[PDB]
Amino acid sequence: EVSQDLFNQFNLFAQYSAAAYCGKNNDAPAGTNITCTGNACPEVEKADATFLYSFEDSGVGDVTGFLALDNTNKLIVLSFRGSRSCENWIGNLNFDLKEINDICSGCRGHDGFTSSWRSVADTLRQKVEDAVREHPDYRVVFTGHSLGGALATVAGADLRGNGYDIDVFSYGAPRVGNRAFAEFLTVQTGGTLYRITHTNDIVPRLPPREFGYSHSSPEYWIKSGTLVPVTRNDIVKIEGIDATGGNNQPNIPDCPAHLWYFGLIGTCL
Ligand SMILES: *[C@@H]1O[C@H](CO)[C@@H](O)[C@H](O)[C@H]1NC(C)=O
Repeated sequence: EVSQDLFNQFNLFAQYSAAAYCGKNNDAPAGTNITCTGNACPEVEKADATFLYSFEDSGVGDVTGFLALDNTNKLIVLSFRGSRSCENWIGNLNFDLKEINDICSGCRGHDGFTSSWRSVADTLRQKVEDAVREHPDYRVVFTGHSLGGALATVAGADLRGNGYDIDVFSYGAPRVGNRAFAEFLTVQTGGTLYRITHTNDIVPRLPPREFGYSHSSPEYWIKSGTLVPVTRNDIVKIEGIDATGGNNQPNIPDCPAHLWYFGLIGTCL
């Protein structure tokens, strides 16, 4: 179980994550209102949420998403688009672990995710920082589904410690680095990581532990099924680095489970 307040936040940032897949939300003019095709992001649409910056195939890593200003909720939200792909990104991106000592000593991270973030980090840092200066009472939140949640995690770990908090909400994110990095993400000051998983979603089970990857603690495990509305009683907090009580169980994994985090995610055209 989680509190109604935390539940509301999880639901909201799931929809900010879903919104990053809508193609119109990656080429939107600054200052325009954020909307989604169909029913992908009603909690976002119902807010005074507008684009600060919308980006597509940005940097050598081709990162896609948006930066939003939400006056209703007093948020600055950086949302990274993930992928439709359950498995193929294992074959298509470099899962070698690269040194990231500039983030944390002895830390290593996925080459692809880290390289991709690095290619856009200066530009996105400056935009986030400008927004913070204009709205110092607003909360900075980085979010994303799947590979987007991995990017949000790396980005948050990198940009914390510069005078404003960064919270991260990830949905169905893969592991992002080694045990040192997982430990760092468990204790890092300057914001909170909320790492959310669903039932037997395959993506948070990748890359394998035996590729040298570990998950940070804790985990917020959604136990309700695919296409089942989530209640606060359906979310279990699982403690421990590489804990096995939640998503990380030795049973058959699933791809459809990856697409249901409070509502459909990865399906907005
Ligand atoms: C954007 O949404 C606000 C309400 O949140 C509304 O006042 C405004 O007219 C909308 N803009 C456009 C161009 O429709």
